Amino acid sequence: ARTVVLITGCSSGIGLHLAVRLASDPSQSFKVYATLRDLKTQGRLWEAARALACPPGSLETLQLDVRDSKSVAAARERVTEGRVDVLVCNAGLGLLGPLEALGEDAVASVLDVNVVGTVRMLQAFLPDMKRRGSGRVLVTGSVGGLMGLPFNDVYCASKFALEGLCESLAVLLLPFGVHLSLIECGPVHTGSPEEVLDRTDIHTFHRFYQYLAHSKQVFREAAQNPEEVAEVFLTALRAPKPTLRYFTTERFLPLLRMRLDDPSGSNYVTAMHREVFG
Amino acid sequence: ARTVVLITGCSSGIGLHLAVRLASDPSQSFKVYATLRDLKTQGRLWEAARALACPPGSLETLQLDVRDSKSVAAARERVTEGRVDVLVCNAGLGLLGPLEALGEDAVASVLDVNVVGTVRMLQAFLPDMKRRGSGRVLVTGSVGGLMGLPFNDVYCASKFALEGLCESLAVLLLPFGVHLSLIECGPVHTGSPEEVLDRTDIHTFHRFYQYLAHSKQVFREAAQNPEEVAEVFLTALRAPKPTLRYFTTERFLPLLRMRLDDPSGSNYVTAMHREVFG
Ligand SMILES: C[C@]12CC[C@@H]3c4ccc(O)cc4CC[C@H]3[C@@H]1CCC2=O
Repeated sequence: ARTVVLITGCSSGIGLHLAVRLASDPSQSFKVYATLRDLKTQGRLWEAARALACPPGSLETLQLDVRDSKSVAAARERVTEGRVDVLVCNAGLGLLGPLEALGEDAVASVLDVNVVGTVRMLQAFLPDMKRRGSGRVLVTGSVGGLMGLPFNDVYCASKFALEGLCESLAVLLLPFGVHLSLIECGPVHTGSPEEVLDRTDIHTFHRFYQYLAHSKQVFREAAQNPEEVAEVFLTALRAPKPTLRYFTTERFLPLLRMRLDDPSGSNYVTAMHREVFG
Repeated sequence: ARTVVLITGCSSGIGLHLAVRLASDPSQSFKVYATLRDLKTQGRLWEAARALACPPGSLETLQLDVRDSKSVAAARERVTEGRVDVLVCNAGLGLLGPLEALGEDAVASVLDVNVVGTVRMLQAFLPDMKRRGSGRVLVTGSVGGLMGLPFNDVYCASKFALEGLCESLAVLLLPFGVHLSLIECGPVHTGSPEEVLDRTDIHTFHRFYQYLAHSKQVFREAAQNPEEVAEVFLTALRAPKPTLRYFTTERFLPLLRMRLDDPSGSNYVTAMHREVFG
């Protein structure tokens, strides 16, 4: 009997590639429920399933919208085996811009998806793992959940919020046989300017499109294959005593060293200001 | 007038005490706007103010509910000086419990008050500080924002979120002349047991009560007074170049240094499990 996997946010990126990576695994150990907010976006996932030739029955799609605890319950029930061995909380939104230019609705949505969404999935699925005494939870983490990034203020808030949610749980889950791990990802290959101008000062406006210039270049240098990222999830699954945190790259570990060296936080602020601007 | 300070969450606790501390300064250096979710609760604040003979016009109250961006904008407009020199984001909620046992709404309230509420203040008050080239922001933080605490998953999520919000902002804010600081509080003085078993499991139920007993005894030994913490906001207030973070206590700097040491997190997790579950 196979390892049942359920994964959120499989329409693209990490979730897509991780789902087909598990379904197509030559061992045929994995039964994957790939869940999508909107089933109409499932096309690239089935293209990829065939290109890696996932066996029939190895991959199924469910609608699961992490904003809606009813969508969550209903997908849980569509799990024919009636347990989950591996849960991957991958679903996530980004949000980029000067804080004062972000809509209130966009800010709340990011917290609701990235943070509350993950709470909803843990509330539906964690008890059964606890009762049974086994299960793996993997949560897609970010470099921005480790260190703040200018103009990603709310994104980082949500990603730090996961660090805090997951670390708290993990302390409780240490002796339960349920293993929670975060997978810390750097960049990965998967308002319009007058609204931005109206809602902010001239100097922030300049610094923002400066930041976008710098950001795009880092992304060209720095963005990983998502197959390579997916494989780290695999590494974590295979681990018999998995750590709370895995990292998909070492590129950002120097900065993380320095930031945690200095517990009043001002070293990090200068270095990152410098790295990003000039 | 003076140094204009606006403080949220001033009906009791840190906010009430910082408000009167500042209003009763013998230099009369400070004009304090103490804001309350509900002005009808302003009884205790004014009692304290008179107890310290705060001069007239040293202290004023406004209604400000950090869940309503319109409440926020109305209170901004009421600042007759048309500037704020020190903004104190202090409004905060706790949530204690096994995750699966907390209501969805309670969870979303905490994030909306603690995180989104603070975003709304930053959105409303930072623009004028940037354009003016000056300003301080002080934010009530927590050791629970720097290390995960069991059964406080959502509280911690909310406090880690503030870490990421403020750090991201600070990197941008360095050339603008606007300083952001978190005041890292430790603990601070101010369903039925079958419902818990019912919504949770047997291992969890045991851990929870073990936790309750354990943490009572940290509150007896460790809990600082609101006045002591208020005093650390003053240091930060005054500092010629304030750091990103200030600590109110030494006590948890060991448990914290085990976290920063092992980025994998396995050291911190085992430590805190032992420290808590004994
Ligand atoms: C978990 C804890 C008890 C509860 C404390 C607590 C409680 C409330 C709060 O707002 C912050 C904190 C921070 C420290 C926490 C302690 C660390 C060691 C311990 O046993």
